[PDB]
Amino acid sequence: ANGLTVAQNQVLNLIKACPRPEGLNFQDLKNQLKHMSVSSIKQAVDFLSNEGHIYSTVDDDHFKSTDAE
Amino acid sequence: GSKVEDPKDFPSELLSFLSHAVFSNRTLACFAIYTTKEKAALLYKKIMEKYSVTFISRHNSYNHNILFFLTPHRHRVSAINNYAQKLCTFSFLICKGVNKEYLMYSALTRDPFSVIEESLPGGLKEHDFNP
Repeated sequence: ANGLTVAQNQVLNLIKACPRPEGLNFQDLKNQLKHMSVSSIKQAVDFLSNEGHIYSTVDDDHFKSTDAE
Repeated sequence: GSKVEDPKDFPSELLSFLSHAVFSNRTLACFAIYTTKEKAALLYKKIMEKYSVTFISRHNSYNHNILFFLTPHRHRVSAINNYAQKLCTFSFLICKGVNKEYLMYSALTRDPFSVIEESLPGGLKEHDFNP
């Protein structure tokens, strides 16, 4: 069922559970998850994009979601 | 047979870029609707202003028209299928989830697959996805 890594699971959750209308920017991802390296976050983002959970709303750093239930 | 052969699935030239399943309980963005030119024409304006698609284009395949659109708002595949299947009162409909957007568009722009109309100025780009 959950075909995602525990690390990515949290990353995706942080974006969809963010109380910000802008969602969660790339600069915010590393801000919240300081233990998450840029290289790791970029990979996760790409995977989450292929998983169709997140997307670039109006910028590559401006991440937003909708369905991740 | 003796007339226009109506298929119940997508052409082998695009099956390689499709998820095949429509009842897949997962989120998606790229959706393709294999239908009639008249039907795809209506959906072209309807879906565009219904899901605020980032890209929508009508392509010619072989015997029918293929409506290719990408919805920014994340939603389940079956959610779109129910909407499309509902408009099959005057014509059939083959809407399935697209596995590879850019890749499918690449095939939809070669020899048999012609490009009629599209919203974006030159198909899909890197601005519609994430590098």
